[PDB]
Amino acid sequence: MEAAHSKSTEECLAYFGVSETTGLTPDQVKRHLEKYGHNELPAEEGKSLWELVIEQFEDLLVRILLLAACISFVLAWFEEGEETITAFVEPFVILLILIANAIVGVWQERNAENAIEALKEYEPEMGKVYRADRKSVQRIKARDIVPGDIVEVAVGDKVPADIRILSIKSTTLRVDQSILTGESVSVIKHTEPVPDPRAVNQDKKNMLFSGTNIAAGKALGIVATTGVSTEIGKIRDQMAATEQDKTPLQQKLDEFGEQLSKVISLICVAVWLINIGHFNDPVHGGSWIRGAIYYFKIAVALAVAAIPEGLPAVITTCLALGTRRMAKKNAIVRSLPSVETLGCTSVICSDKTGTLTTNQMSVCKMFIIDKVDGDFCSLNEFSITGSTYAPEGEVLKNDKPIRSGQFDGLVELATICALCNDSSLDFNETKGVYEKVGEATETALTTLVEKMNVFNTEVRNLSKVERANACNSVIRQLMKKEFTLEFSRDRKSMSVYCSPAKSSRAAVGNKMFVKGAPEGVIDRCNYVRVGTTRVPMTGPVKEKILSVIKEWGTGRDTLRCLALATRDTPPKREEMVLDDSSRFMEYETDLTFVGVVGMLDPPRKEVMGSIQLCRDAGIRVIMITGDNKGTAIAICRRIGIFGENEEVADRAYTGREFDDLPLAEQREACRRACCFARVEPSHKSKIVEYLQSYDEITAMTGDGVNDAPALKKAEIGIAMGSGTAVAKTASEMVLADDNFSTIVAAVEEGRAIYNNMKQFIRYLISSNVGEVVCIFLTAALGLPEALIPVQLLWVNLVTDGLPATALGFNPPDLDIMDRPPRSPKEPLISGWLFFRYMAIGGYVGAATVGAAAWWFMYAEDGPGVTYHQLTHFMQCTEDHPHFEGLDCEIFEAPEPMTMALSVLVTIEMCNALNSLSENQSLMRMPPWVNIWLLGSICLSMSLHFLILYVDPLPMIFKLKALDLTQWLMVLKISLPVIGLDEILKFIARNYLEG
Ligand SMILES: Nc1ncnc2c1ncn2[C@@H]1O[C@H](COP(=O)(O)OP(=O)(O)CP(=O)(O)O)[C@@H](O)[C@H]1O
Ligand code: ALF
Ligand SMILES: [K+]
Ligand SMILES: [Mg+2]
Repeated sequence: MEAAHSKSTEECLAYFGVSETTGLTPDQVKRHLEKYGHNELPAEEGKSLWELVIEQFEDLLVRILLLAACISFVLAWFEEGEETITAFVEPFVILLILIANAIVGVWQERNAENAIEALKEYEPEMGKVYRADRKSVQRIKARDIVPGDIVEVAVGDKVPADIRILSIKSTTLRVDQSILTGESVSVIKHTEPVPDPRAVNQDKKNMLFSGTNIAAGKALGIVATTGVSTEIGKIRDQMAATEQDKTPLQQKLDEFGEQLSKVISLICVAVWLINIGHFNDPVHGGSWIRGAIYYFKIAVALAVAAIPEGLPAVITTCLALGTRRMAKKNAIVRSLPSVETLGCTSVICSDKTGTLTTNQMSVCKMFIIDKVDGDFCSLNEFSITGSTYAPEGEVLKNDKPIRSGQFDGLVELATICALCNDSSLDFNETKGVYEKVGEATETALTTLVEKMNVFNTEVRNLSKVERANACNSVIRQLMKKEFTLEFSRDRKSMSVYCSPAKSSRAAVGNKMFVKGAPEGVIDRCNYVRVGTTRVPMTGPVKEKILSVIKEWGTGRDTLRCLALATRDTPPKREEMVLDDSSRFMEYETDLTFVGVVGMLDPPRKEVMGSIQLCRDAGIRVIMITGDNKGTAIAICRRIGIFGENEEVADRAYTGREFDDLPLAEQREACRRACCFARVEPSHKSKIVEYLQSYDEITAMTGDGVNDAPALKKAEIGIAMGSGTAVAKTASEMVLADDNFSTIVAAVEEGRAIYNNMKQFIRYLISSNVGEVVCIFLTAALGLPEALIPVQLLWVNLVTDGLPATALGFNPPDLDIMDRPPRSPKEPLISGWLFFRYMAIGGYVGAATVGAAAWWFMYAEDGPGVTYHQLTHFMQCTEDHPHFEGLDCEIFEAPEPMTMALSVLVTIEMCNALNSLSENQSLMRMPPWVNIWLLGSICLSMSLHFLILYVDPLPMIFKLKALDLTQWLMVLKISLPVIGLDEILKFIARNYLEG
């Protein structure tokens, strides 16, 4: 219940009315557990059902094609022709193709693993409370802890609830909140009020947050809030999102099924108009059932003529093709559609630490004293290469490589670094990589001493395992670490009391080695080491030292600095009280200053250039980090988001600063700003939202649990493979190899996928609004149905279905990444591109009804009926308007239908060559490009021939077309299609808008 880190220990103990040393009474626990319920996040239950599919039955590629499957199932129950056997295939292929596409929707969805469940792994099973019914501490179910009870935590513990700290039993309590701030560096807590009620977690140094863990120490607190009323609870709350995914491609293809569905219902009324003559002319009586059999035969034929049944499968294979192409860049795509959505992205938001940077604390600079006399102090300054905990990198003085052992200054530097140091480097043989044991900041020094190798030890021949701590080990064989004076908040340093290992001499080289806050340590330094020599700490020396420290702590190199000193004459081991850290500062006095070191969690090698390339492709990168504004900015300058001398005011905010802007100014601030620093998880998704509120496609890239809300908001969330599992779970792509330059590759991939999707979509629709043309002359002129649905499906699904996907193999438009992101308010079909495929679709429609009308009217071979009133075909019994009796029933012939269809296949093979481009003509551009499009055309017509000259088929379709007959003309009807789209192609490529 409590709403403050801003209250005092007392006011909080007060709020819930509880003794710090006795805890809660069973009475109170009863109440609280009643008022507040249990301490746990609910498990993303929002909505679900085996039923799922029950809702993927909305669009046209359902309802429209669902009638046509029942409307076509009733009609195929009254098929009292002589083909009662080949009857109800239509009902069953409409629904087998409907059950097919639908079941891919679900084996792709029954894959999701929830972030919320990934997130609840940060929930400790047990918690330790002090309650009233016992003197002893009580391990209880962490879910059975209520706001108010006294809680105890220690090293390794996961924090159970959100807790005000009451008492720190240790000399320092170090927490890891990378869960919330995305930095694993240990924050050092305290007890004092944090009075700002608008303080962010980074500020709330007296709180323990549920889900964080104790790096080190022991502490007593009072639970302040539990369950979903916690900071992690807020992360959980923005995970649950009933808001269904509306991908940028998918939506344009959902109101196209909406506008074509209105063309459907409304061209079934456009038939009621030319037909319906039977209320005025057909003498009131002519097989009355023939009306619902005709109106419904060509109703469920306009259904299937219009819809591209093949398209789902084609598309869902253009994606899978790219998904597997991305897989080979170690970009693991999780949601198929998202491979595209990356190309149209205009903004990329990015977590800093572990994403744009390696997240390996690196000492990149260090100095020692060089020369001192009078008013003059020169330093030796170095630089150290390496952005990783691996002992790979070299120490440079003036950009040229040196040996650190050539410098007595560095020998001591290194020593202090090895000994004043609780960390340790470990080579994980499984992951195949060096990892830290300990604080990142201390582990940085470990690695520095390895890299440095001041005793010039032979290390080349060493196993990686053994190379880990090699140089460190040398130094600690030299000096026995006697005991260690732990860091305290008072003195901002720590140190180590050390004895020599070798000397029987009666001369005690006994020594304390100190590191810490540079100001603090330099004050307690009376001397300054100059190699092997010791000289007094004058004021002009202290000034030179303190000056560079000011410089390295602030520039475009904004480093974490640390001073290193030794106490040459330490106290006597038995004069020192190691129980009371308040004493330790005084033992750490009379020091000889040794040198200084600067640290960075450095950028990944390839992040800078990826950023540069993103810029060229017209994409803007934004950093949104829970780390500090100075660090954030200096990384930005290094990866090129800012200029090395750019003045950044107004282009970088902290979470706090952002919050103080009026809501309007905030939304504008996301348009111009690039670092958002010291943010909370919810800042990241607020920002992604403002961005998207300008109808911009935004990606979020990161790796932390604090990244999750924004990984979700963003159109595309992209996780790093070394990141958290929840971040992986929340995103659609994981860069397995942490290669940040693969994101650029993924956008180029997205852009090419789109280009091709639209080129193969034009191809596929032209033969839909081109079969409907044919069903509307096969009906408006009372002609005999030139095509039946079973042929339509097969064609739309397969003959077209193949070269459709060979137009996914279409050569990637080069310079694809020299232009900007397409607009989302971009139309696919244009006022004139519609005029194109409507011009063509129109042609062929006639050309196939005009091959049903050349196996009669000019029927060179079989049953010809020249200029014959094919207004009727029921007329057969009464051969009076037309003589020719005993000829009856040639209208149901297989051959007139074989011609229409083979003309359709042949024209949808030349259309697949005009759709080998857009404006690019086959005149200038060789048709013989895609060896794959050729392969698909052969396979296409090689299957049409398996659909002619084979067993069981041709029976579901129609009788074989003979050479010298139904092919010469199937080919003579086809050719012109090229010329029609080659003149329409001139229209664009000689006098078009451009
Ligand atoms: N084990 C250790 N030995 C020596 N110095 C240490 C240390 N752990 C931390 N430091 C030093 O701690 C000094 C201050 O740490 P502290 O956590 O107390 O908070 P703070 O004063 O840095 C403010 P803030 O958290 O907002 O930046 C740092 O500059 C760091 O150099
Ligand atoms: F790694 Al972060 F904000 F969590 F940069
Ligand atoms: K997402
Ligand atoms: Mg991170």
